[PDB]
Amino acid sequence: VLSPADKTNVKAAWGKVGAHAGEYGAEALERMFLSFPTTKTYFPHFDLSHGSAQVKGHGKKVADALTNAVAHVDDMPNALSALSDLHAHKLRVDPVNFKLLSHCLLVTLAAHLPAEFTPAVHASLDKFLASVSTVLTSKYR
Amino acid sequence: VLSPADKTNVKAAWGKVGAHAGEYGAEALERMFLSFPTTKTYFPHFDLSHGSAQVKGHGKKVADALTNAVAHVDDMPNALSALSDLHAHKLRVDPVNFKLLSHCLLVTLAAHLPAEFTPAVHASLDKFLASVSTVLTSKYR
Amino acid sequence: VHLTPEEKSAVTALWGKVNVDEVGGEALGRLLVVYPWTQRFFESFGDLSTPDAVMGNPKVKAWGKKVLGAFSDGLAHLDNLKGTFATLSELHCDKLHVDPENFRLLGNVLVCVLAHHFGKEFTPPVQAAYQKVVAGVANALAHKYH
Amino acid sequence: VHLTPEEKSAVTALWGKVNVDEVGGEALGRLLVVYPWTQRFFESFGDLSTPDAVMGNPKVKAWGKKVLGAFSDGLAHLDNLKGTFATLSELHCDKLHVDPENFRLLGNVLVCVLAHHFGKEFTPPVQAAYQKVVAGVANALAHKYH
Ligand code: HEM
Ligand code: HEM
Ligand code: HEM
Ligand code: HEM
Repeated sequence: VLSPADKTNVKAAWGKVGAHAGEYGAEALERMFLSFPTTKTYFPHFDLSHGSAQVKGHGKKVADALTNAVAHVDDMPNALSALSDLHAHKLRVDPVNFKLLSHCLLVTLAAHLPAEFTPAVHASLDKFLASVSTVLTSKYR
Repeated sequence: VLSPADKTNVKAAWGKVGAHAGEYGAEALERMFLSFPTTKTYFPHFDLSHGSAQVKGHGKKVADALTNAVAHVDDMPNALSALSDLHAHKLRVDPVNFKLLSHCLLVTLAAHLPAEFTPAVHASLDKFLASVSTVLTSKYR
Repeated sequence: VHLTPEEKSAVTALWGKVNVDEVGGEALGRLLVVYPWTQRFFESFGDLSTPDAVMGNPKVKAWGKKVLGAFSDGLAHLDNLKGTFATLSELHCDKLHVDPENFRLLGNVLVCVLAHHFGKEFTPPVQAAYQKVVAGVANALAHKYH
Repeated sequence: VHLTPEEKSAVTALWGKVNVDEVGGEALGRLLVVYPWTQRFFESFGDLSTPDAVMGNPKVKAWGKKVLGAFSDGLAHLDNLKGTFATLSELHCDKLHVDPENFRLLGNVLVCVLAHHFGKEFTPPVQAAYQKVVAGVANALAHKYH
């Protein structure tokens, strides 16, 4: 359960990303692929090397889904429902992996937004990514 | 997300427990304490040995919370809200531990209800206990 | 992993009664049904569209029998699970990239299957000894990750 | 855990720049703030009622410094983390009964702290080397469970 303070904190930190949204999304994916190599096997049709146009493009998509969740934070199950079906039904993404990407997203934010990544905001962002993950893993059948 | 079939399956399996509800709840706790000894430290005021009146009494409480969740399966966040506050705010139960008790509850049901514990119903029960756990771990702050 | 003599006794006594042609397939099938993302690794195994299809799938039964075979080998070498599971670790970690959490999940599904089949004979202390064993095997199978 | 020479180089170079009086406390404090059930083990540590209270708590800083001290020792003995962490394993597992998932969580919080402090210098390959290290330490600290 996200508190009012959490929602404010996430919106604010995300606010500072600006044009960099897709870039940071791509960076998070790259961090995940390098640190947790098991996650690479979901993308056999991507070249995952640094500077990859495919990873850059996908980063923007991931960022967009996260901003969708921020913008509709009180109705996330509905907002992410299609994405939830995709990751469970079609892609069969192991639920452990959401924790890995969530961590790499936090690391990317900490590396780019030092003033914003306070302990309180760190907690808020972690709860938010856990909520997003909970929704994205809610449709296994 | 529990499907209509999951709800039917859980209600049906739980239906067969009958007078044994509290007994099976106590058995699940005993299985958890023996198999996963880290969980014992939450109950320093309980004697946890076999036949313990305190574990028997607590088993009935756990069973009652589960039947509350079955009976209000479409409104579980609300039904378990008080219990959620207790386990997070007061008791500080580590979220990993809900998976341990959920597993021991499945094992107890399988050991007592062989006709009901089909693979489909096993999946339904697992989703249900995961949903209960999600609610009980939703209030960390 | 350290089983006491009473726990080794509990484990080996029950295991002697296990049907090795059936129990492994029952565990693997249930893994695929209960935790459906695991079906990702079994694309070539054919029809997995319903629980009945999974449980009746002859490939699920065959590979389930291989899994149980590896547990049986683990039971015979509790003091060297790491060497026992070395090539299977290379397979599941280095080749297949299965997340090791799933080894824990299959272990627990096997536990539920043993409870289902043995009922009251699968007592809480017997379960506790089996949890030590399935944790030992999961940890060994994950060695290539560690 | 196997760091390549380039990863050992990445790790030791960054570590030389770490403030050992501050970073451990920052990680431990953040653990207590971000994952509040962990406060269960620090009852005697005083005021933990707000994030500022936690981060400013002199006991949190002191024990954080001890944690970082153990990481520093781990870095010096990457090929024997198990022996390095043996007594700490007895402490955290056998005495305190901390679930080992929390060792993974503190490792990752430490990673976030290093990213926060070093910014762009904490590159994705540098992070990857540090993940190998914090997984190694978590696994060693959990040995008494295995
Ligand atoms: C915060 C968590 C995540 C978010 C917000 C997210 C978001 C997205 C989005 C927006 C898409 C494109 C969907 C479309 O085209 O309709 C996508 C596709 C995909 N995602 Fe994720 N994802 C997340 C976690 C993960 C994880 C953990 C994995 C696996 C490790 C994963 C694997 C994939 C794969 C394989 C695709 C298909 C890409 C392709 O084949 O072109 N996702 N995701
Ligand atoms: C399906 C999951 C669970 C359910 C339904 C459940 C249910 C309950 C209920 C109904 C109570 C009594 C509440 C009251 O008196 O108002 C309770 C108390 C308690 N629970 Fe749980 N619980 C669950 C999981 C856990 C886990 C995993 C742990 C720790 C390993 C835990 C530890 C405790 C403790 C320490 C108490 C206080 C007992 C006392 O001090 O008298 N619970 N729980
Ligand atoms: C206790 C855990 C496990 C044990 C003991 C085990 C054991 C085995 C054994 C004995 C084989 C046959 C190897 C051979 O042909 O020489 C095998 C194959 C295989 N296993 Fe597992 N397994 C376990 C868990 C898993 C899990 C959780 C997954 C995926 C979710 C998985 C995926 C596979 C696949 C895809 C193969 C076929 C490999 C191939 O022939 O290319 N295993 N396993
Ligand atoms: C990488 C993970 C960890 C490391 C390296 C670590 C290291 C240490 C060290 C060096 C000490 C001081 C021991 C002494 O006085 O000789 C300590 C004490 C302690 N640690 Fe940790 N720790 C870790 C994780 C955790 C976690 C996650 C918790 C709980 C959530 C925890 C709870 C405690 C407690 C309660 C003490 C005080 C013990 C006592 O004096 O009675 N530790 N730890």
